[PDB]
Amino acid sequence: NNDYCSACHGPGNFLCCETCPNSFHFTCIDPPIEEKNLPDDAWYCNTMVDVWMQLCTYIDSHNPIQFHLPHSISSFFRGVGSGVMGEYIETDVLKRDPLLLKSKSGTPILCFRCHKSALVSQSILACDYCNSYWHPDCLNPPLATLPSNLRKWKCPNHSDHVTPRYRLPEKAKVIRVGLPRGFKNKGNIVIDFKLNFLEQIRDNVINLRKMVEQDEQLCIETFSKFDFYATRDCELPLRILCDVANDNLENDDYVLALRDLLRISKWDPNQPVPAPFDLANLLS
Amino acid sequence: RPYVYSAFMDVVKALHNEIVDFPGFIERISVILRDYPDLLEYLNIFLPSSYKYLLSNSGANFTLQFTTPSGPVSYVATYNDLPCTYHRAIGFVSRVRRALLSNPEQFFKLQDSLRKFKNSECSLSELQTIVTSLLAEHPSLAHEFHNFLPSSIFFGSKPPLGSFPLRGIQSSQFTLSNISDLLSQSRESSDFFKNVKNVLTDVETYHEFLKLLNLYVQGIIDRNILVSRGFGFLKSNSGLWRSFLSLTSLSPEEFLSVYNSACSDFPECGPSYRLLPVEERNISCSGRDDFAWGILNDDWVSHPTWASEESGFIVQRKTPYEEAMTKLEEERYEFDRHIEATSWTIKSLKKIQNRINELPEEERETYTLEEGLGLPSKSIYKKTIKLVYTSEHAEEMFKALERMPCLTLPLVISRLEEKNEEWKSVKRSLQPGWRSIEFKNYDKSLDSQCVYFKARDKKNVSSKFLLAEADILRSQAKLHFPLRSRSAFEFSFVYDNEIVLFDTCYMVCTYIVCNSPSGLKKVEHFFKNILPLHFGLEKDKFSIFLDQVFRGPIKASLKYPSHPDSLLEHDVDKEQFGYSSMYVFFRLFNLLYERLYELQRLEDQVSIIQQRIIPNPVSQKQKIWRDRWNDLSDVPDEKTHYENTYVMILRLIYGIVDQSAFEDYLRFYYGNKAYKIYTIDKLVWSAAKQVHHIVSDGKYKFVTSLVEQNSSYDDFLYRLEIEKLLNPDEILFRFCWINKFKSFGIKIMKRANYKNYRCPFLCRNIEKERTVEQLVSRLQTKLLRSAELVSGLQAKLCLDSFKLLYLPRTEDSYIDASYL
Amino acid sequence: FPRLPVSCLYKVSEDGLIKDFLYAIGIEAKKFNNERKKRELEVIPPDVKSALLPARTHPNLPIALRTLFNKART
Amino acid sequence: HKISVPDVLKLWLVDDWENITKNQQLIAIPRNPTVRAAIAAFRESKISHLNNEIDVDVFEQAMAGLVIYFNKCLGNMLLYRFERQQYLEIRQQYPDTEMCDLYGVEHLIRLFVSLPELIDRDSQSIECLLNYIEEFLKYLVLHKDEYFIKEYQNAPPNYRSLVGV
Amino acid sequence: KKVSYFYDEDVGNYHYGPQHPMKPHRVRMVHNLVVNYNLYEKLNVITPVRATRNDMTRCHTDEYIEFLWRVTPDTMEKFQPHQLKFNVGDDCPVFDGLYEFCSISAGGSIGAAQELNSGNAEIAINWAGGLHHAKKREASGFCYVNDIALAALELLKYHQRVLYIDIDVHHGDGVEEFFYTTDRVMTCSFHKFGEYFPGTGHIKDTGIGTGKNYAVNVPLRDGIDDESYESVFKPVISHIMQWFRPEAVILQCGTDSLAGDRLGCFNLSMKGHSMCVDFVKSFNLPMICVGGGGYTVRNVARVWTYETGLLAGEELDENLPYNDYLQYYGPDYKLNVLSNNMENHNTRQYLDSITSEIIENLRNLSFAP
Ligand SMILES: [K+]
Ligand SMILES: [K+]
Ligand SMILES: [Zn+2]
Ligand SMILES: [Zn+2]
Ligand SMILES: [Zn+2]
Ligand SMILES: [Zn+2]
Repeated sequence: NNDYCSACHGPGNFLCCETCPNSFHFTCIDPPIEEKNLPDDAWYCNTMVDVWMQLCTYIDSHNPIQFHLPHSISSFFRGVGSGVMGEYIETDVLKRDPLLLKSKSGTPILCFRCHKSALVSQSILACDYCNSYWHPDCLNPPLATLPSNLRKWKCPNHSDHVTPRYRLPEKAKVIRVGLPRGFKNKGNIVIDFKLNFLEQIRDNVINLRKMVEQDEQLCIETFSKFDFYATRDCELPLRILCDVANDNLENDDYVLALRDLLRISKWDPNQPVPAPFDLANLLS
Repeated sequence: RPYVYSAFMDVVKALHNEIVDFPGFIERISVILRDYPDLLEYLNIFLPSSYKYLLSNSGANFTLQFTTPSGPVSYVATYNDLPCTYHRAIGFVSRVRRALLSNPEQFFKLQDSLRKFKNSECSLSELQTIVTSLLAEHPSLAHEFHNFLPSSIFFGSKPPLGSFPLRGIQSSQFTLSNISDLLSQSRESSDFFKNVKNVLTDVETYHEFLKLLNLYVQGIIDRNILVSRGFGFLKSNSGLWRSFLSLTSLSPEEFLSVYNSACSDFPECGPSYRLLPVEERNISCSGRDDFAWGILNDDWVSHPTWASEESGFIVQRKTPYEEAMTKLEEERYEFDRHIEATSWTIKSLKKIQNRINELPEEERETYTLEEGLGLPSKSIYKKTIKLVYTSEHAEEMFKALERMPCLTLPLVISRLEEKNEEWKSVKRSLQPGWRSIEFKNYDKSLDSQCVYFKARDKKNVSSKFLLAEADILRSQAKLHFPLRSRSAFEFSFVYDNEIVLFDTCYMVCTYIVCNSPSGLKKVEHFFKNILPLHFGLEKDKFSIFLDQVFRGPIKASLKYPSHPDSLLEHDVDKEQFGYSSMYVFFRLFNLLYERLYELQRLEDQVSIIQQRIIPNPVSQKQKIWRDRWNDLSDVPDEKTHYENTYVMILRLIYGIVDQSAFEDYLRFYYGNKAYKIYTIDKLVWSAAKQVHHIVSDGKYKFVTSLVEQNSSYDDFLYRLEIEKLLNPDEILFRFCWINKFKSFGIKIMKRANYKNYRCPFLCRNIEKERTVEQLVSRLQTKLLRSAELVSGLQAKLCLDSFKLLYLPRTEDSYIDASYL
Repeated sequence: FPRLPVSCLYKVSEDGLIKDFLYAIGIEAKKFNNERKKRELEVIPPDVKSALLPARTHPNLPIALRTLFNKART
Repeated sequence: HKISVPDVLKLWLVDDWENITKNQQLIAIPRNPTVRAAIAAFRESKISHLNNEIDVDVFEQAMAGLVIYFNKCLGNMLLYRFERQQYLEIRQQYPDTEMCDLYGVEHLIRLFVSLPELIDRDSQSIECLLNYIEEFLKYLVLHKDEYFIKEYQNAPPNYRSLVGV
Repeated sequence: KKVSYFYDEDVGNYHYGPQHPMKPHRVRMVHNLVVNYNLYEKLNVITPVRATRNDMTRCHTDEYIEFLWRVTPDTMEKFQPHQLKFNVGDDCPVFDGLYEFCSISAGGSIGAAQELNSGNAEIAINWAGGLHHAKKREASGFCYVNDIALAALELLKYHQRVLYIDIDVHHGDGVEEFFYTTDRVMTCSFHKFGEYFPGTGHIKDTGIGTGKNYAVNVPLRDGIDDESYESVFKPVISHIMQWFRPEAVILQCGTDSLAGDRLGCFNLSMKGHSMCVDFVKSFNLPMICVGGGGYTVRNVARVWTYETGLLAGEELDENLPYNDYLQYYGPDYKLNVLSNNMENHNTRQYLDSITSEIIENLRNLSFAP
């Protein structure tokens, strides 16, 4: 025999055959029975509409098969192919090492977001639809693992993550839209020495002095405020506490916490609210 | 150091822009200027009178002062959050007014006394003395008031016990300034689309941004998806993003709220929930009532995935010394489970018998029982009888048990007890072997690294890896600071400890003296001459105490050496140039220095790793207590544990100890915390194989001989290395040395891979300077104080004939100040 | 007779796209600004539903809340 | 031989292919309009041009033969493997019903489409057959709310394990 | 004011299979220590009233609770198609005395909830049952009956809000699916997301319906140490207590998050696991602490014992007394459990990003219209 269903090419519990040796899942077989045929099986060994209905009645004696599609309907859109047991696969998403330092085109490999290499956080990722690298820790959902090295990956900086699904007839062309405003669509668009080295050195020196003066003036204005920064930012919690303990309804940030409390106990609009201290017996 | 300066400046900026309070400034600075106690002590002059750093032991322990307490340095990057503080205040006043309900005048005195402090009329230390007076009987309240004080604010990324959060947090994306780039970068119609094409230089990254804008135009996405999907396009330009946030009228206190929700999804259920068919949503659970169908999810299922490892729990491989404690545990379980089951059954049947034999004697003879006697758990009773009683013959023994449970009950109790004693006898005689396998495999099961580090570290100490890392660090700094990167110093090492710096060289030449019987007329010439050229050593105490190695006193004593006093003397004090083979030595040497420094700092907790194995009195019933200091060979007799580990490394080097004995020695003392010494033999082999390269190979011997001969003259060195080009095949580095801080430093300068260069000029003509950065500074100040400088001249290249074509009428003219 | 909703790819020009975007976003921004201004002056009835509907950041919530909490308090 | 298919039907066929052979979804087999109502609904709309009598007889013959024939291929070759299990259950809930009374036109266009292949064993009748095949196709696509479903059903959790998942 | 402890002595004698990782043995080991430490004079030990067939159908389907009741290992060809519809048979196997085990676990936790509901216990323990994988219509990952989703419903009768924290190494997914659309039970779980068992538990799985933003998932990487865990654990639970404001907690203290586990990936220790219990205990809410995972039985037996004495308010010495399984406890016969030196994979970047995202989702009830 052969160890694959003679209809769907699948593994599992086979009803084999004695005379015409094939295999059927016994529900991929002829009219499904349920299972359980221990004796010999012998699975199907044995000019007008008149002759065409004789074709209809002659289709009986030929050992059922799965349905796939014709060659014209499956091979019609872009990036659509069948599997090996006739299932739908995407042939445009096919074909990992965590620490990469330089590409084979001899360029640095630095994250696109923080600009640092695969040494700050142990691993980097390379896009298959771009020339950009990312740290899984920088994407915003952060990848806890890494994808497989057989399916392609797509960095955050594409619009394919927002264009819904359209499939292309695989022999369409690109229509050059000459219409210089107001064109409607839904995302299916393509788009149409001095040899001065002394001047460069002087440039760089004066730019550096510019930067130094900039931060030298920043620290002049910042460092004279420390005395009030410290005071307010460090006595804040006691001022909040003095407002709450005295029940200052004018502190417009107190009543917003009180509204959080009304919004947690899921207040019913029918009862009257309680005094601001008595709502605080939600907390304890 | 460009990163440290830029980080300081960004934290000062963020304090000014109010992204960061005074706590955030203080703590991020503490984390930036930690190696620079001179700078922290300098900064202390500006800080307010009560908020100053408190450095101790030259800067190994500092704790900022506050108004009421002091507080020690932790780091998580906290921010501020006002709702949390209002909720804590509400809760605390709740509890306080609930504790003092008896007399309504000690919450009055807490009300009209925080008010005074709020105006100005109290102080921290004046208010606190009344708060600690009222909350005197309640010691759990006065301990929550200490969270509303200036000290709990500073390092507060960890909430106390029974308290809501103290601060807020956010990510930082590896910035030395722990400041999120969602608040830094985000706090004309020809001005926007001109720039975006400069920033987005890749022409298929620009197109992908125009398509985002287009599907905004068409109606597919809203404003928020547009402003949150575009952050990851143009945010590394604090002007482009701030422009875009006004071109769409989106204020930055709203982009923060909407950023997370609006870059992706399979939303409103997430990647792993499916809606059930309407037919299934009605399968009936007969015990629920009104309430539980109107609480339990019936609509949405999630179900057990496969991304290759998720149906059934089938976890990864383990070390061969955890496949032997699992097996031991399984054997013990088999024996114990059979014994305990049979004992349960014996006890239960005895209880049944003591109720059948507590009746008058006339009914005992046929007092009957059901199939499982009365036991609510007859599975145990069934399985034990099927096991003991030869299952093919257990059936009748069930039957006889149910009809005459006054004749069969003792007859089967006795048989169960006999079989039980047999099992216990077999068990007691195998516990020796269990203990003896447990004593082997236990220690290297809390130590996974004795298997994996042996290859991880092998990839660490390569040449190709270390060179690739130098190159990527160069190209990473050539992008954050395009102006202040020519003062690069990729790697800056600080060799402050000379008692470890002597031991590193000691070990690297002690390896060579024994393992390779050649050189030693050049391997000592290296260590005596070349290393003090780079490293700023005394060169006379060094080459005295370094001859405790080259001539013997070893292998019979093999002690820890005597050290010189002040091996180090006290801008770049010495610069040299060298190719890759010397860079690799300076990399391996620092690896070894860091290893021995870690090892020397370990020995302070070696007193609490030895308390975890203090005897257990109850195990002094003569079971194992097989003490671990009996498989240890002769332990050295030096002062402290670092010297003993050093003697043991020397024994491993000399061949008087193999790896197993050495690792067992390490595990006894330091626990699993000394696992980078396990491969310290191949490290020293690598360093000693480099030192044997700077001295031979017929190509690098010439470079080192030149370095030595023009060392007697700074100008001669940097001219022959940098403006005359003897280069064989390599990269060019420049190693510096700063005595006052003992800092080393490496920096790429060139390559050596084209070149039939001779020279433009005559190096005698430009002779002034000492260093090379002073040469560059002199050129700069000769250009700034110039008397004329014109650069009109331009040209163009001839395609496939790479000559210059100077376009006419264009000229260049410089004139120096002294000419006129 | 219905046909495919996406039959081909279209080439576009960058400048017509840019002028389209600037027009659309100017319209939306003009809309949102007057929405902001009208929200700025609302009343949020005083004693109305507890656990109010508005967002937390609403310039007139903290007077509704103030007057109803001063209602309930004595 | 070859028939022409409205590109809307190619898109729909490939969507069904992916939806069942990859996303594990099902058509809710008891069909509100079945394969038997959807042939009478075509006959009673096409009969308005039944002028000549020989054409009336050929049309009647073709329609009857093709309904009874679709009943002889719904078990053989109009199902993907992931659709065999759902077959058994209905064959056990409706024991002796004709199949061209439960299944619908989602499964019937699969038979129209797959018939330059099955026709290889040729004077006139094949042409008049394929003609009504094409007119039926474009008569179905015009009535996209009369002969087609509004959702594919989620294959139950217990269902997946019985077929090979 | 005395921690009510639930133990039925018959539990240790149930046995899954030949070398199955799950050993109910370990609840017996625990009690041994608990009984020799002079602990059980401080607790309030109670034998659970076993759960009937009518309780377990308050969350499971009748054709399932009535299949576990009748299947046996001998007559398992008369139920041969029923062990695919229900998932029993090969990984959640058929063993001698299955339904009595389910009765024991379920009745213990339902009794704990009943004990809390009346003002008699403020904490209530049950190590026999914390089975958090069991689905309403089938068995999943060594669990058959979901006892937590039966104690939660009984808790949801005097308490408005109820919180379920899950510190197993696996995702507690049945308890999340049972409560995925309700704003009354918030299910928080710290798990190892990756190519790991349940397959579920993304950070984006966060509720539906009226219970949207009420499911919290914290996906970690393997090797997390005791300090990284505390950094990611303490603020999340403090924020949940500030916003959700629960009324009673159900802590599931699974122990494959510990070092040296035959199925876990984490790297915690006895103190690194006890800081969670100690922190959640500090809020003064009625708690129920139940068992869970844990497949290296010598470490489980000692950690659950330490925590039993921790909740009870007592201090246990570091040396194990004389007990009936002392030779399990290795050399040195100590109470502690120590960590590997295995490498951590959770950077501070990862942990800060996911923590701030969770707090974003948690704040979104008063920060939204
Ligand atoms: K929920
Ligand atoms: K968990
Ligand atoms: Zn098949
Ligand atoms: Zn990054
Ligand atoms: Zn990309
Ligand atoms: Zn688990």
